[PDB]
Amino acid sequence: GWKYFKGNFYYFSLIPKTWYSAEQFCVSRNSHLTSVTSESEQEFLYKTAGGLIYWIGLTKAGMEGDWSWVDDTPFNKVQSARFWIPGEPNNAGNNEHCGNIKAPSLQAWNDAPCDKTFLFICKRPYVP
Ligand SMILES: CC(=O)N[C@H]1[C@H](O[C@H]2[C@@H](O)[C@@H](CO)O[C@@H](O[C@H]3[C@H](O)[C@@H](O)[C@H](O)O[C@@H]3CO)[C@@H]2O)O[C@H](CO)[C@@H](O)[C@@H]1O
Ligand SMILES: [Ca+2]
Repeated sequence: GWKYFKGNFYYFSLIPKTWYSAEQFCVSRNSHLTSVTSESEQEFLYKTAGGLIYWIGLTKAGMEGDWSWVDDTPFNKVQSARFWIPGEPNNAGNNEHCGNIKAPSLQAWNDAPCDKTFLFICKRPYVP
């Protein structure tokens, strides 16, 4: 049930997991929790999410708590600033070090506690 989009396959999970357990699942399937690197991809993901919440590859890295992509795509603070839900990231409770797609909109992302369970999206490149 992997969905194809611009050179990548995506797995929208049917079972919810914590952020890290999700990532481990993706890694077991030769993939990673999805990065988002274009408006086109953001649109594909939130539309396919159909109004439900899915973990994506967003997580904090380094001392400063800068956001990063688990698949090692460099995180672009400028190009991504538009992809957060208004008021996010807010580090609510000072325990929100992972990110998910939450709203069906270009402003889709929320930071939430990594230990919360949600559905999740894996991304795997097509390699011919
Ligand atoms: C953990 C998390 O996702 N926190 C984000 C926070 O989500 C909370 C928000 O959606 C409110 C809406 O009222 O609901 C919270 O869940 C509650 C259920 O709605 C309620 O039925 C149940 O009994 O209790 C739940 C816990 O109170 C939900 O966690 O939303 C903010 C933005 O507003 C984010 O910044 C947080 O990351
Ligand atoms: Ca938040």
